[PDB]
Amino acid sequence: ERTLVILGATGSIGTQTLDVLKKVKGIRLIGISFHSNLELAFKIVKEFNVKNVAITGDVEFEDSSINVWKGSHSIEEMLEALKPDITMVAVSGFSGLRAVLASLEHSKRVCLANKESLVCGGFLVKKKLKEKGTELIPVDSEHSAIFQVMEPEVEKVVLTASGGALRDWKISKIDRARPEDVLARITVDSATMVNKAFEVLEAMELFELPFEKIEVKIHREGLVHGAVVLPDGNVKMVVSPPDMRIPISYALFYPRRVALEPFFLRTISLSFEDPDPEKYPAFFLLKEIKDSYALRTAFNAADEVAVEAFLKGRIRFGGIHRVIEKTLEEFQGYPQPRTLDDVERIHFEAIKKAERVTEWLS
Amino acid sequence: ERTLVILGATGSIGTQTLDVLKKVKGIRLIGISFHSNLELAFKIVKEFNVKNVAITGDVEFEDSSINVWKGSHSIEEMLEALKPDITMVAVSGFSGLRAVLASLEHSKRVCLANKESLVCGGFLVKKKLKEKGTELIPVDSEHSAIFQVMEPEVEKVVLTASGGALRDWKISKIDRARPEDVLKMGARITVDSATMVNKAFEVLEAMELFELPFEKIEVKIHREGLVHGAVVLPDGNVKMVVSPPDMRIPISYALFYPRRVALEPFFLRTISLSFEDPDPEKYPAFFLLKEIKDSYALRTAFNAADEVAVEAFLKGRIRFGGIHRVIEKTLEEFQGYPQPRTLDDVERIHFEAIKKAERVTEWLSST
Ligand SMILES: NC(=O)C1=CN([C@@H]2O[C@H](COP(=O)(O)OP(=O)(O)OC[C@H]3O[C@@H](n4cnc5c(N)ncnc54)[C@H](OP(=O)(O)O)[C@@H]3O)[C@@H](O)[C@H]2O)C=CC1
Ligand SMILES: NC(=O)C1=CN([C@@H]2O[C@H](COP(=O)(O)OP(=O)(O)OC[C@H]3O[C@@H](n4cnc5c(N)ncnc54)[C@H](OP(=O)(O)O)[C@@H]3O)[C@@H](O)[C@H]2O)C=CC1
Ligand SMILES: [Mg+2]
Ligand SMILES: [Mg+2]
Repeated sequence: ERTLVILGATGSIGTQTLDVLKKVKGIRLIGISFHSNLELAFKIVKEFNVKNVAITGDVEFEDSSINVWKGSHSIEEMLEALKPDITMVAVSGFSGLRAVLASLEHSKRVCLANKESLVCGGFLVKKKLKEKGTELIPVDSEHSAIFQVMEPEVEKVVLTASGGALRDWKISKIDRARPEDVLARITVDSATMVNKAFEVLEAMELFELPFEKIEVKIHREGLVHGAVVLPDGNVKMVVSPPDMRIPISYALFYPRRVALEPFFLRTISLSFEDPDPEKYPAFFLLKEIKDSYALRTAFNAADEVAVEAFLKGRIRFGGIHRVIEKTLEEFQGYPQPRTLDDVERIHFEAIKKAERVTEWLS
Repeated sequence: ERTLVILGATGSIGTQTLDVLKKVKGIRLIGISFHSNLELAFKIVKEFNVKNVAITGDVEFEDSSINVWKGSHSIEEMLEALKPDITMVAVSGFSGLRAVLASLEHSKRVCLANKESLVCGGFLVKKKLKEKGTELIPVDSEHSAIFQVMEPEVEKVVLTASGGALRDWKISKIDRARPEDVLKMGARITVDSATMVNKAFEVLEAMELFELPFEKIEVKIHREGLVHGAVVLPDGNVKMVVSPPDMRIPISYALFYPRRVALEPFFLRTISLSFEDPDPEKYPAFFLLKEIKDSYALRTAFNAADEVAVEAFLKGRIRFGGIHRVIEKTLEEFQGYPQPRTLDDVERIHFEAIKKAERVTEWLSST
């Protein structure tokens, strides 16, 4: 009954969304976008009988049987043509900002699983949300949890974090870590807690929260996905298994609850500790960058470069936060971006500077 | 500004409500009821400058400075005169059923802190509710918690229980326990927590308040007493409400809803949360729920038998294990009773059950 477009269908969230569609009825998939993974894309288009494809990268997809949009405006033009009830925005990276803006324009509901859009261009997304009235539901497990318990008056919003792959390591050994010791961008971002820094900025945008009302706790066990501390002593917490199909399903079928597998209650350990500034320096850059979309966009651009460089073996793990920090210095005093073009300009300039810094660090 | 009547103002919930009104602005207390505690009633009247009082016991209240109602209809009379924005119904015992019904007739919101009204006459309350459209918000901390996270497609509604004073006791030792074992909240509530009859009442109240089938309710013993309620969703999500064990929290919530009052925020630390199924051998009276849930006759007799048995325990007439036996045997005498249809039908069952439970209690007391 409800029509769906999945942007970034070939990624993790994209394929987990497909899995949900196999498990629950009522949504018809009518289009996808994907970047370069044609082998998986072909498999999707075959299994789901998808007649509309937007290609965002540099590959071919002939098929006279299906409509194929191609180029820098493929997502936007596909969406205009299809006017889906629901768009799952699961594109990775900075291209997520235009993907989200276009989905808000042409869709009745947007399921948001791209972080860059809010980190770099949250003001643009909020402006478009207000103009269009489109429903927006976060897919991120922590924002999904908060969405389910949020109210207008809160003391604090608590986001939880694993602490990443090196949460147990000594401060002294972390600097030297290799991909082998860490392992995927998301995986590296969890280890530096840059992913958690993105989530704080996203929560500020989604829930109109001041920076001061957000708390991050390392939560070893992975059960509590968010909590809301209220003025009266009450705390509303959300617990679930750590499976992204849960918040995917919630954003897709809201206000209905999909029957998956209930989390029946048993005795549990719930630990909450403050992140160590000496272990997670890039995370603690939040206070420096929060008020500036120029700084936030530069923060994201430098992290993209540094993670890629870390993965390629050009720098050690300790080099990530240093690339970010050094790149941010070069954007101090930048005026607040006002348009999409301003944001895209900062982004590309930040990528250039971060690469220069990465070269120095080796 | 909102006007408030507190029915049962001299009791535990009553005084905790008064404490909230001292800490928080926006609600004016214009009327109280009390049963017999004149000392406390007069000092409430003096400290809150209350001009309106209903007496429900056979007591004298000398005052020309203020309006005083007396006799069997004093609550209904005062409420009809005052028409408060909010009535807190904190009367103890069976007379809460009449009180809640009169409160729904003359208030815009009822804050419900009386269990007998829903246990015994929930069908009567639900009918009056849809007639008037009055708001009813539960004050009980478990129901308050569930109220905060409830949604139509819950898989399970989870109520938590301390397990009460004898929770760590061997089953053989439980039968012979004495008041001193249970009492070292209030006396009745403490016993009911020990037998888990208080939880049986809360399950029945949850079914009424939230329109849940009995099969959708689970009760877990929760040693830490941090989680006050949870809902399990069909998708894997579970929404839990945590707070300090302070009744002022849910009292404030019900009075001020949709506003949250600033009290003391609970900040998160490392916690263990335990959830265990109650042992039917340890809490026999709690597991009578499946037998009584569909009958307001059996639920009224359940409540009445409990009232008699708890008092008899506290008076030293029977040991702790005699409480569930008084309840079980009294219920046996009401097997097959027809479903009550009116307030009057309910009150008749209550009276019969009290008298029948008294006889059983004698029997068990004589051994
Ligand atoms: N993974 C998770 O558990 C979570 C992810 N998110 C957010 O979701 C977003 C995507 O996550 P994830 O699914 O893991 O990422 P993946 O890399 O696993 O997949 C993302 C998709 O985006 C496509 N893509 C890549 N580059 C571009 C581009 N330049 N333009 C348009 N599309 C492109 C990829 O295509 P292809 O494979 O063909 O090259 C793929 O289809 C991120 O912002 C992430 O932070 C949020 C919460 C949880
Ligand atoms: N206490 C708690 O923590 C909780 C209590 N509840 C429920 O709230 C209700 C009352 O609670 P609680 O305040 O603790 O009880 P209390 O015994 O502390 O107070 C009961 C109040 O009702 C009055 N009263 C006594 N008998 C009668 C009667 N026959 N007719 C009219 N009024 C009478 C009493 O007046 P007086 O003092 O003059 O005799 C007193 O003001 C009960 O249903 C209880 O289960 C629910 C959740 C939590
Ligand atoms: Mg997350
Ligand atoms: Mg309770």
